[PDB]
Amino acid sequence: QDGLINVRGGQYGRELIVHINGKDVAKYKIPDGSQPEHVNNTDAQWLAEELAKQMRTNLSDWTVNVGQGFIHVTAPSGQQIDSFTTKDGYADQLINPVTHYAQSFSKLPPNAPNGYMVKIVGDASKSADQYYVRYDAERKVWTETLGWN
Amino acid sequence: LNTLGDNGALGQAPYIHLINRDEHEQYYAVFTGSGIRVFDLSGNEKQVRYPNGSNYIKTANPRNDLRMVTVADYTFIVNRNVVAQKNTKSVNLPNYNPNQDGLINVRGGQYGRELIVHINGKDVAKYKIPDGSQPEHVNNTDAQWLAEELAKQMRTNLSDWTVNVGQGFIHVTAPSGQQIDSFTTKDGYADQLINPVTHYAQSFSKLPPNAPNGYMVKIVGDASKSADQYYVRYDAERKVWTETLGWNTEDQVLWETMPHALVRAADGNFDFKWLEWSPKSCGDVDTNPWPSFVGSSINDVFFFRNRLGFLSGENIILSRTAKYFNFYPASIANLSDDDPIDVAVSTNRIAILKYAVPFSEELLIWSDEAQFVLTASGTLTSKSVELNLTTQFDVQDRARPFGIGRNVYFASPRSSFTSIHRYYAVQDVSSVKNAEDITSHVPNYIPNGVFSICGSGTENFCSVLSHGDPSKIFMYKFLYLNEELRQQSWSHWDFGENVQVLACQSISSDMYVILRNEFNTFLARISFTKNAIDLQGEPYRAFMDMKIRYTIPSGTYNDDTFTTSIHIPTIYGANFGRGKITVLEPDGKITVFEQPTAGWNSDPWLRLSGNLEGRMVYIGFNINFVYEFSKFLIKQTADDGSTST
Amino acid sequence: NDVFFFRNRLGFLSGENIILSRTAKYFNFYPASIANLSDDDPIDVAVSTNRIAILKYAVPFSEELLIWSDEAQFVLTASGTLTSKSVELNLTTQFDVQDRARPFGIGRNVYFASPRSSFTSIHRYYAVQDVSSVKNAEDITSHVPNYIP
Repeated sequence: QDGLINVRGGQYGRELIVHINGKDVAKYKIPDGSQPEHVNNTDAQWLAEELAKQMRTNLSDWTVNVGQGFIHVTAPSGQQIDSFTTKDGYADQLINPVTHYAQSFSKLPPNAPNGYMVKIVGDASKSADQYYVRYDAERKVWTETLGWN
Repeated sequence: LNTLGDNGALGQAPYIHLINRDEHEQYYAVFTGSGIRVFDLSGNEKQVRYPNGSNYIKTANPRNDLRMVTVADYTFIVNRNVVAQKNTKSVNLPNYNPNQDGLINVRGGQYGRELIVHINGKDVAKYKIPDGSQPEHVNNTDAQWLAEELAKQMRTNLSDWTVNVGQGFIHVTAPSGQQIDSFTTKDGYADQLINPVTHYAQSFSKLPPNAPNGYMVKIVGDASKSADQYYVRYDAERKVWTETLGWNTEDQVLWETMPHALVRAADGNFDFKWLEWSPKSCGDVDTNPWPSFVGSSINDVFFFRNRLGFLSGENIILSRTAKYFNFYPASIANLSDDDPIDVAVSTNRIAILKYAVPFSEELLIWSDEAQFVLTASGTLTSKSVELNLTTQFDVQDRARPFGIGRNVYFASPRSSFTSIHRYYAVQDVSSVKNAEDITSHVPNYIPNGVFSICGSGTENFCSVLSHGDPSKIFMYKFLYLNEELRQQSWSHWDFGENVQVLACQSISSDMYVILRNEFNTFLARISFTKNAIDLQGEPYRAFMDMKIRYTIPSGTYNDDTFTTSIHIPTIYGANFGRGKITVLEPDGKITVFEQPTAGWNSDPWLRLSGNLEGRMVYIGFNINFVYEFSKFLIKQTADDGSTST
Repeated sequence: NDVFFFRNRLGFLSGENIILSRTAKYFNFYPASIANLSDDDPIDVAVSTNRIAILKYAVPFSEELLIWSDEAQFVLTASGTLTSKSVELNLTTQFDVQDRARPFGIGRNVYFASPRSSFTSIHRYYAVQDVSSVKNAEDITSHVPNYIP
């Protein structure tokens, strides 16, 4: 139903693309860097806002919220996210898609909406049992919690 | 109690097991060699359904080939003749070529670096990144632009191949006929820009960040931890790597070749089904081998340390902890104490394991010629499990050893007569067990063919059923005072010459017996009651066999002959062959009927003088009590209890 | 069927299972964490025999905890510290026990009833001298079998 889009920053000449449900809902080409003002367009928050407004126009009834270094995109009650990919051209350092599943605790998004629930799968390095973590916005920590449903 | 059917109702040599869950869940499951007939202890046939067929229970010798283990949750049925087989049809990725597919990670680019990909001896794509002089040269260093630029060159060079651009990677797929033989990429930046990704990775940290949905990678290992090679699969919609079963790997066994279960349904009837055995979920045939029972026959089913256990050949096959139907590890990457245990009994002689006997805070695995104690040093794991030969006593495999109190009774057949032994723990020694022949003074008493050993703890007896003399129930009466056998009484019970005893089990001093004469099969109960009559209104507890309470119906009395003739099959629902018949009236009048020369079946009538219509009577067969004294000779004892004549 | 205490845990007897709570937390029958395994985690294991064994009573006897069924007696131990892995249920004896009357311990002995068809036998459960770990039950009503209805 819900997903996150971390925005760690930008690099010159990199095309920021987010792909949802078979469509490229938002595409932004970062300026080449010739002009001095091009360093203003590499700011993560500016990129997050720029990608969000394109997503809002493409996804009419969806809910798109810009957080601290991330984009919170929520499908309406009827719909859901079926395909969720982001392309940045910088080996996922600029933007990466965040689902409700993470490989490990270190792979959790640095910032998330309050109460965001992530299932930790495991790195297949220790005898592992999958568990759940919830983000505390006012505490800025991830705490193990009961699973959903 | 009831008549179960005709003489052949339960087959020639049925295997009969008592299911005793609660006060209202008492049943016999009779395995006749062609099906299961279930009777409650009142004698009412329940229905046994076969959703998955009855081929598992079809055998010539149910006693030799079928074993029944009942616990609170399940009733397992194992056929000792059926060989467990693996499901060769169920293959994960049935025809998988690791060299068929490949990936090309594109993490970015750097100025002045020549991107080269080399496939099958040819440079299928070559791109020189611009030197960086022009401002737009930073557009040519984008990974997706680089991924697309190489892909179109790959498509032109590799005409029939499939080249797809993913998120930071290039997915190149060979056609069905072809495959990737040489797969190298050159970027000139220490593999930071592009690196080739095959279906093998050194470790988990070396997995590609993004892959197509379901991409399968085998993890070899960093040679830093004791490592077992495992497989991972990428979930595109979840963006995680999960351990999975290897490619070209068979995961399931044929459930029809595996032990079955008998389950009571809601309607009070029973269903004979297979069990849903969990398949292999990780590894391959090498890392996750088939259990030892595969290709062999399971001889026994048991439970130890919250695991399900099998006895197959010389091996003990324990399931995963708390998961009875799973005989495979949860993970191959990591070793868990919960992993299933598959070890063979380790002796210098042939030892096929037939029974698992829980005895004296230990689990004992019994073979024909040897007994083993299944122990573990510390917690029971695959490494910790130990099978130590404790004793070497011959044990008959038809009759499961029977435990009463501190003792386990088993049969050891000889050439002509069966020796019954008591398995016990020696008092002084910490870990020495012993078997004592309790039939040493009667070695030629119980004929060979012992198929049932039973008894009652409350009544302090052990009963042996042998097919050498089917008419007899051999009774071992014992008493224990201060760790001493104060009573050792061997005798037998007889119910008729043509009568055969198929099963007899005790439930708190009530002994429910299945008997079979030459016409019918019966259910009957022996109760060790002190001063209680058996049937309502009886003048006294009459000592008769096949004792029944009968109200004489109308029309039986014939005034032309002045006799009330009752019809024995009307009374019992069954015919009889021989034996004196006694009719007991409530006032105490007894009329005895001798056998007709042809038998009771030829003339199944009891002619009682006068009109007895509407009167309740008590019919039974006279019990022939025999006791022969030993010769009245002078008996002396020594300082000890040893006797002399 | 029964409530008992063992190694600072609350215990239940249900069917053929022993359900021990979390250590020092009697009303918690769930692990504190799924990400990590703790020795304090609750223990839920079944008695492992080839015969039906419904557990009715938990009898503390002779430096051990005895789990009593209608037809068998089990010694609840652990190899080392009592954890989920180390817990063992070992059949020590097979004596018929009435489930209406809880076994009564006096001194070194435990007394219990075993009903017969018409009169009840009372037995004394005790430890044998020579053997390290063999327990026994002796009928103290052997000379009066038809005395207690």
